[PDB]
Amino acid sequence: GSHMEDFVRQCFNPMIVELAEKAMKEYGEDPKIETNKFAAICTHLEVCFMYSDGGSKHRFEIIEGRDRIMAWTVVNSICNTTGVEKPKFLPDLYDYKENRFIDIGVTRREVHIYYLEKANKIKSEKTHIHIFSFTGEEMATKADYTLDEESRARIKTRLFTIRQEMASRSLWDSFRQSE
Ligand SMILES: O=C(NCCOc1ccccc1)c1nc([C@@H]2CCCN2C(=O)CCc2ccccc2Cl)[nH]c(=O)c1O
Ligand SMILES: [Mn+2]
Ligand SMILES: [Mn+2]
Repeated sequence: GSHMEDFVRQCFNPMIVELAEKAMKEYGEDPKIETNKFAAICTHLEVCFMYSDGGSKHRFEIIEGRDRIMAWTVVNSICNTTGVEKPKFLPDLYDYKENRFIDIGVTRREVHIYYLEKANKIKSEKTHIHIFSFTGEEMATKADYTLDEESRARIKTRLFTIRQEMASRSLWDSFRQSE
């Protein structure tokens, strides 16, 4: 019964918490034990949702937060109708405006490092990458940040708020060192 599990539950909204614990279940991890990862997935989820709200009405298709079969199902439907490369790994969103998949990263480390690590792993030329940090830095593929500045700023604000809430509860160091 960790302080972190209770913090997560009153910091993120119940829909986010539900989706996160389900995602961990499907991959056989326990939110009760792997608490830092629990917080990370909720954070990643909330960022993806704020991101998808950033655009026009139906600009983004949300792939993160689905179960794996349905997520892949939507990917092939997008691919088989837009003639776009089928990625090796599940992206987080699809941008109908820019006709590309997006994987969103959230890191406690330096954004350059995390970006470099992600590009190698995804091993998809076409997948756009957009990294946010808890300190307010962002790095996006080809310097193309997709959204306007204000949508990205509220994401960065929320991320820094989470960091303060954690640190005020002494969970930040453990969370920072866990990545
Ligand atoms: O979609 C992603 N992974 C597919 C699902 O993998 C799970 C694996 C275990 C449980 C539940 C799910 C994804 N993974 C990652 C990173 C590096 C690769 C593995 N990883 C993580 O396990 C970190 C925690 C995480 C899990 C899921 C979603 C977001 C995060 Cl942060 N970073 C993304 O930005 C991203 O989108
Ligand atoms: Mn994802
Ligand atoms: Mn992601």
